Amino acid sequence: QIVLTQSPAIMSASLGDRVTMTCTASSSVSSSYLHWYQQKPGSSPKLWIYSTSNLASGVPARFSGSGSGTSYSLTISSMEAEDAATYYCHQFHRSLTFGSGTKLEIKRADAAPTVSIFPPSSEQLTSGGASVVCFLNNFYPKDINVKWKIDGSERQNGVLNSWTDQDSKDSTYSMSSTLTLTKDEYERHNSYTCEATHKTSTSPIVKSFNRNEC
Amino acid sequence: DVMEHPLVELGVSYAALLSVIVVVVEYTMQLSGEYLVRLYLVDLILVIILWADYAYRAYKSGDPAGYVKKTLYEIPALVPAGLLALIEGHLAGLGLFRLVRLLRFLRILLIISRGSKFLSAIADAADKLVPR
Amino acid sequence: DVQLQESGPGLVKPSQSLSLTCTVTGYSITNNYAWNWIRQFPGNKLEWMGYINYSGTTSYNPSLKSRISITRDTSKNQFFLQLNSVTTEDTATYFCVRGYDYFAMDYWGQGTSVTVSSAKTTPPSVYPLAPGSAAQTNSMVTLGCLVKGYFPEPVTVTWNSGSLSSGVHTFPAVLQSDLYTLSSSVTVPSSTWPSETVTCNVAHPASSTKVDKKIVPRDCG
Repeated sequence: QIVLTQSPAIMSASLGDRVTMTCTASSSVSSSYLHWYQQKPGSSPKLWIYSTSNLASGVPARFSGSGSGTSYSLTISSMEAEDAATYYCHQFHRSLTFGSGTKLEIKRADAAPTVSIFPPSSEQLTSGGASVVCFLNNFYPKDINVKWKIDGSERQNGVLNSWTDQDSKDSTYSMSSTLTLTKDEYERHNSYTCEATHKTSTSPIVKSFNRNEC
Repeated sequence: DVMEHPLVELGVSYAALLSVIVVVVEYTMQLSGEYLVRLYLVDLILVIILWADYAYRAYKSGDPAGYVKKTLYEIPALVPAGLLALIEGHLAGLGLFRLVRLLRFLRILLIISRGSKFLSAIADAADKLVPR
Repeated sequence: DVQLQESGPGLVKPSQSLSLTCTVTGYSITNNYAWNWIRQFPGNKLEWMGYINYSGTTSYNPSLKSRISITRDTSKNQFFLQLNSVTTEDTATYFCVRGYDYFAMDYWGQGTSVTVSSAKTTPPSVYPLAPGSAAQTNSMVTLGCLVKGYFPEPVTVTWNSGSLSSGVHTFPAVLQSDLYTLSSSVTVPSSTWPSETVTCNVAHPASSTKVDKKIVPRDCG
């Protein structure tokens, strides 16, 4: 019935870096019942370390587990690309409970997003809808600020953002930001802008178009 | 003051047979709780009855110690079946499945041990009726 | 080689019962260990639901006790999950898993997605996303396709029947109001489009829908 809090929730490390993540329990847990699992998107979790420090069969020596009582940790002596995944701790006392998970990402050089804005298609307008889309592709780190400005004023209502998982090849992130309006709403304004502020520059990236010029 | 009254000799022998019947009922009948608990109580009383008899033959025959070391194969049968069931459940609840395995084997030994004493009982009964 | 496989409907209506089957091969569920059902929610939180061990005894997560039931059929070497009066929050991926010593989960099924919704099967509307080129220009060009209002998941998006696979980003779907929507972007050299045709292909198996949408440069009229 104890709660397992994992930290950090999300972390990034450069290939070759030492990596340590922690599993903190609300109450003392017996070392024989503390297990770790590794999971990659699209597949089921895999037993990784059992009873605190025993590596599962296929697990490379770079991994190790340690701890006791209310504090346990999983360490990677030297980070390899295949280690990027989410790790979960697990325990049993009166019942079975899982930790909140630690997502381990690969650190790479910062990269500014490539921003593109798209007015609603003529096909969608005829059907009475008006979605304005903005893509912010291949950037790093994932942290980014995206704002929509209509006739200069910021709008948050009707905005939905979606992020891809870190790319397996270039280790970057991409996201879509979609402003969904009704055709009537869309036609009440002229300028539509998607603005992105990212660590790579003190100057936001701004893409825009004027509806009444389409 | 050895209460070795023929009424006891009768019971000790009769307990060896019933003890085996216990295991069969446990294996065959799908007893749940109330009726299952009664079974284990009967078994417990039976094992105690047989518990005494064994300790007795132990004391006399070349005194204790020495005897037991020769009749170890008789110990497993003297373990109350309800005690193993209780233990197995507790072990499984803790996920100690490796131990559950061994406990399983101990149960096998208990069955073989009682079967052994079963045969002795019958053989002895045959002697008292038709001596030879 | 121990192997577990889950089966059952991937869709269930709210208020109704969710039922899944796990078929185990390579080991007998009556021999030893615990046989579990573990689910993972959309946000990826894992939750143990309960188990039935080799002897047939069951153990359940206290928060599900009044709604769940785990049973088994030893002759078929399968165990089952029944979760009653399901709600939107029971949407998740369900795993059948073996509990080894100390309940270490050594063998997991590949998992099955179950969606709890009142929505009916609806094909997606597919819209081409082409640039308005207001100071656009640069060595590359990004195009896209918006796929909205469909149910249930998933949809498959490809570009030029798959021949255009590099430079593609297909975003995870999101629920707008019981219906899913997503977009896919493709970036190609400026020499490629609009010179050459670029088409988004969208397949929605559940509705037997297959649509192709050509990305057209803001029409000449």
